[PDB]
Order: sequence, then C-alpha cells, then structure tokens
Amino acid sequence: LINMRRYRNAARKLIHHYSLNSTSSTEYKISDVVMTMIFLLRSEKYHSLFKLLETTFDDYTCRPQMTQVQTDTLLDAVRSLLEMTIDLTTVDIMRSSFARCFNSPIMRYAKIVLLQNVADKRTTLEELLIERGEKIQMLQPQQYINSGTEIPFCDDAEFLNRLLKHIDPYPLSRMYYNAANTMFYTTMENYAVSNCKFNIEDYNNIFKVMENIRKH
Amino acid sequence: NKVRTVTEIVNSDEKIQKTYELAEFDLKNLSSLESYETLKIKLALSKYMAMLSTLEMTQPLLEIFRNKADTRQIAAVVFSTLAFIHNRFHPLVTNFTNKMEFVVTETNDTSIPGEPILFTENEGVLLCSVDRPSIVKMLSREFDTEALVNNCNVRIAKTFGASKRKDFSITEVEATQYLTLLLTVEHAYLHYYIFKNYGVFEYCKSLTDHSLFTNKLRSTMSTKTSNLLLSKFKFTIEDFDKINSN
Amino acid sequence: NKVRTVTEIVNSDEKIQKTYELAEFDLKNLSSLESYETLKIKLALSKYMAMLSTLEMTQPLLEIFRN
Repeated sequence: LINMRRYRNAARKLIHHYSLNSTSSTEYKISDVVMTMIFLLRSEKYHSLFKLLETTFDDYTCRPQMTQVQTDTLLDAVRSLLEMTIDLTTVDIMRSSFARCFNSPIMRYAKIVLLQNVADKRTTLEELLIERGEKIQMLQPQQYINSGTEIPFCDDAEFLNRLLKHIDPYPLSRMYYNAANTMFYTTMENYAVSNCKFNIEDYNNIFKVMENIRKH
Repeated sequence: NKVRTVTEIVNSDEKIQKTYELAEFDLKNLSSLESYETLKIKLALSKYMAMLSTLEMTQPLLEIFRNKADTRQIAAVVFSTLAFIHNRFHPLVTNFTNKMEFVVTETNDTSIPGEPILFTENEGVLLCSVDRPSIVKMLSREFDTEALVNNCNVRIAKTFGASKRKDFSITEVEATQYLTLLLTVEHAYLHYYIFKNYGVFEYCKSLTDHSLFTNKLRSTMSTKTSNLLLSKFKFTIEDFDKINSN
Repeated sequence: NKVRTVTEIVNSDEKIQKTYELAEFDLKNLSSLESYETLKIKLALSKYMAMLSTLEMTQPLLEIFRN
C-alpha cells in the first residue's frame, strides 16, 4: 500500500510549481515526480490527467486531441485538485513542463529554465505591438472620467494607524518576493501563449533601471 | 573599518588610547535605515489601502477584478492607483487634469504581454488599456506566506541586536495583492510619463526596451521624487547568466 | 534624425539645452499625408459614383456590363 495522502500532497505541490499557480519556490526531486505520477495512476478521479502526462513520455512535441467532454473532465479534475480560475492554457503549460521534466536526464543541479512550448508561428514583440495596438485602437472606451477630479485620499489617522498595526507583522521581503514573482510568471505565461520570445534581458533591465535611478 | 582616540591632559603627558571598531556603528546605521524604509513603505501601502476603502467598494479587490461586468469599479481603482503614484512623484498634484478614458481587454489577441496596463491617445485624449484577465491571474496566483527571503557576521549581529514582538480581512495575501497592483500600476505610470514627456515614438521605444527608463526618468525621479517602490530591494533573475546563454 | 535647442538669457550664461528626436514629427507628417491622400482618393471615387448616378441608370454597374 501507499500513503495516498502524502502522494497527493507532493503531487499538488509539484503541479502548482509546474503550472506557475504558486509563487512558492522549493526543492523538487525525482521522488516528488514519482509521488505525483503514482498518485495520479492510483486515483480514479485523475485518470485522464495521468493519461495526458503519460503521453508526454513519447515525442511530446505534439498537441493532444480531446473531445469537449474530455477537456471538461480534465479541467474539472485539475481544478478540484488545486481547489481554485484555471484554463486549458494551464493544462498545456503543465503538459509542456512535465514533458520537459520527463525527457530530462538525471542530474545533480536543478535545471533552471523558462517557459517554452505552450499554446507554432514565432512572433516578435514588435509584431505583437503593432497588431495588439491596432486592435486596441479599434476598441472603444468602456468607461471614462472627466478632467480634473480629485484623488480620494483617506483622512482617518486612527484608521491609518489601525491598518499599520494590522500589517506590521507582514515581512516586506516576503511580500516583495511574492509580488515580483507573480508578475514575472504572469508575463511568462503571456509570452508563452503568444508564442513570442521572452526578453529576459529587458525584464532584468527593469531592475537595472530601478538601481540606476536609486543610485542617484 | 576602525578608528582610535587619545585622551590627554594639557599639562601632563600621560595619554590614554582607545580603539573603536566601526562595524558596530555600521550595524546601527543599517538597522536604522532598514527600519525607516520599512516604515515608509508600509505607510504608503496603508495609505493606498485606505484611499481604496474611501472609494467604498463593497467587494474585496480580487472579487472586484474578477467581476468582469463592473468595469466602473475597475476603472475607478486603476485611475486612483495611477493618480496616487503620480502624486507620490509630484506631491503637489492631487488630480490628473486631462480627462482619462479606460478600456478593459478580454482576450490574448487584445492584450500585450508584459504590459497589462498601457496607454494610447485617440488623438484628443489618453485612453488606458487594462488586461483584467492578467490582473486576475496575477492576484489569484497562490502566494508563499511561509518561506523567508535573503555577510553572515552582520546577519548574526543584527539577529542578536534587533528585537522581536510576539478586525481587518487583510492577510499577508491581500497585502501582497495590493503591493503587486501598486507595482504594476507604477510600471504603467513610468511608461505613461515617458510617453507624455517624450512623445509616442519614445513611448513605443520604451515599451520595446525599458532600459531607456534609466535616463528618461533618473533625470527627474531620483532627484525630486520619492524613490521607486522597487528601490526597496535589489531584484535579480535566478540563474540569469545561464538563462541568457540559453 | 535629431536636433537640439539652447535657451539662454542675454545677461546670464546659465543655458538650458534640450534635445528633440525628429521621428515624432516624421510620424506626424506621414500620418497627415496619408490621411490627406486617402481623403482625396475617396473624394474622387465618390464623385465618380455620383456622376454615374446622375446618368441615372437603373441597374447596378456589374449588371449593366453583363447586359
């Protein structure tokens, strides 16, 4: 027999990381992958996801074909597992990530990678800019405010103090880490879905700019 | 490094020499600066939360952004954040002058990766484009409320010197959500500032490469304006060099 | 390409230099010319359609040429 609960927990954590649904970062290992796959196999509920991932053992550079019922079942299973919302885009992201992991060879140093092979034609940032901007200009403003107005600043100093107390035990370091990684992962997902190369250089140039402004 | 002092009486030659290691004062200074910066940032975050409350929207932030129908509240929140950042850079400004338009995209072919909030004029007035799906995705991504983030000698010294102390729906998760929204709107505001003050071509070039931000902003930001929120920490991509080589 | 301007007071030597990138004005000019040409061509086409209507032929153009 197996500790299906522990298997499930490891599976959930690994799936979260490989679907970029959690900013949490931790070590992972072949033990964890095996936990995940065994849990999926044993669970009647998740047989479809098990089949999906098992198919990654092959060339894995392919788009699985599913009926609408199959896709709905898979999405329901994933959403029940992670308790969230989700998307077949996330399904494909997990498929690609797990395929890369399975095809990867045993190693001593965890392979740091970026998102790749999600959602055929490679598009540049410039082409995306042109097309998206044209479509946006086509779009019309859903709502607007008039000129001037006034920022509605709060006034209750006691209220501000209460909020300050409520937030004091929150570590700014952890909050900053979580926020930055959230933004980074969402940008990664957008790029991968768009099939446009992610400019790691410019993404880091953002922080370079932050530092260059700070130093002055 | 170190210093030393000598005491001596005018009429006598018996002098007493003492030596001081500046590391202690360095620790004092670093702790003071860290505490001051933490207090400033928490004050700003609380102020942002408080003004959003002043708007008096019943739902919480994430629910607001999930409710696709109520574009009114999305626009209100976005504009309020943008104006707050604008004032934080120009405290004397409490409005935004020119009226503002808003649109909430709903599709990938309508959204631009890496710039969920952007700006474009209709040749008469500026329109702000919002990627509500992306905002929802960011604010919904599960956050880590457990792991910690980070010279060992000064680390130990701070550990042993500094102390610790053992009805709002806000948890660290919601605080993180607010901070993420603020940072995103700050990025968008920097883009918009470069646009307004350097032309649409410069705005497009910045979108292509943010590096121009360095000069186009530090010319005015680092001197007259409160430092960027991100300035609180130095950020970096894990395994950046190998990733670049990839 | 680019240009720059210098402001200075007659009695003072404190001068302020600003730089301009002509690409913005180039975009303005190109958009203006494109719009003007589009308007001219559409005006001519509308005028042509209108005079053909003035001839007052019942059928549409393609039907006319098919008959």
